[PDB]
Amino acid sequence: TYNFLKEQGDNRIVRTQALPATRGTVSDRNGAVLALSAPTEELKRHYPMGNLFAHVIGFTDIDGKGQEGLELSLEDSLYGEDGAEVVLRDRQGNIVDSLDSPRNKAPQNGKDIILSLDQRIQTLAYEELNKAVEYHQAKAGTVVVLDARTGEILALANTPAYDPNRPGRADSEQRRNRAVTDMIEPGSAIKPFVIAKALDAGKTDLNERLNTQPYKIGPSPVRDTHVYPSLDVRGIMQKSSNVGTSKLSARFGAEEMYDFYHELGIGVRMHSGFPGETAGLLRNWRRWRPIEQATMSFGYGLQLSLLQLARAYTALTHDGVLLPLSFEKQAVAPQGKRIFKESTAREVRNLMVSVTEPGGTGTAGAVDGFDVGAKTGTARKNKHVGTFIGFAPAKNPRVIVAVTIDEPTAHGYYGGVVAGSPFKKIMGGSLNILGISPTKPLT
Repeated sequence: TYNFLKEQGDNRIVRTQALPATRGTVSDRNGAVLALSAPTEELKRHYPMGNLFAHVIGFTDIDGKGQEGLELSLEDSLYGEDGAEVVLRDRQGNIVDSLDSPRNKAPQNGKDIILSLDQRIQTLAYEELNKAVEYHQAKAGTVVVLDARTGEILALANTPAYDPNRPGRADSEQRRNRAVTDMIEPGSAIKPFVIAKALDAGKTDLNERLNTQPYKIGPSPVRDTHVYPSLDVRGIMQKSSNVGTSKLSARFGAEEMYDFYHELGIGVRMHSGFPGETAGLLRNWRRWRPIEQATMSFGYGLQLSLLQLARAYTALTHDGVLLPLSFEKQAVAPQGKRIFKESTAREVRNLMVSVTEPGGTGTAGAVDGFDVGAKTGTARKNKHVGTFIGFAPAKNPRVIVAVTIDEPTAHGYYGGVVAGSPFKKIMGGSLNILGISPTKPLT
């Protein structure tokens, strides 16, 4: 009797055998392989580049289902469809016959994805980030680099990280994708937008001189670090004047300001495609006092993730049009949402260059051969969080770099010193990597 016609016994056992799909591969924008599957001694996931892209890509569970990062969120297109076949086997595991069955199915492999991220920029961001964190004895740190013209993410790293090839020994603090999951107070980093809105609506202009003496809203004082009797809009930007900023904001009602912050993306989920997105914090305007509106104008009382912060800056770099962010490689810039006039964005960019020049509050982030528009700040959580964010070449921007250092312990606290050195190295490096020439003679 032919073996397939027989009753089963100890040595002929009907068995449905899985034919596993192979999971899609993840590559960087130039083709470098970041994630792939190999047959195991079932498939196994390999991350050839180790902890470099840990938080972005995330990892997979023992059954090859996405568990964190883009492995989780792209799980549907990445997994494929396992196949199967019915076989007779012997008690030693040898396939003895292949049986006809409507259950015999070929596997469908997963879709490959090409990220927008650039291994060279990721490496530079990764290196400079850890140098800063280790030097300042900080708790943690985050970097985001964007294409100022397309919204494509070029790099995104956080420290501490973990090896995604060995995710089972990774701490909760290690696994957290801070750029995406963590709310911060922007502090001075919001001021450019307040100024731009005032300019865009015509509530101020480039000639107006504001009285910027410290004042009080009821009992609560509003003051700068130094007394400046009067500043124009350029000086308000340059000196990072709380007084000037809150006065310009106070020329708008609470609802108008709220709708503005909201349309920049504050208080809602980005829906970027990453899992674990924070919604941030924007309190309903109906609950606002004048003091709260004013403190928001200099970046307290409202919160967003560093990735939200960096995205807001696309309104400034992409000629007043706010872009959605991309983790996948784009052929062209996506349609955005117009927020400012092109005319307004150009002048505000011009103003921000003054922050990084001798008279400004963030000279630590100046880059040889380039005009850099930037803001810098430090918010309390004592324990602090230093931020530095900016773009270059300021007239025709190409890159946005955002950096936060969390609880620096040694060699300062201020974000300009602390988050300013890595910002400068990462920005300079990135401009070099992208082959952008200097616009002014090098020192």
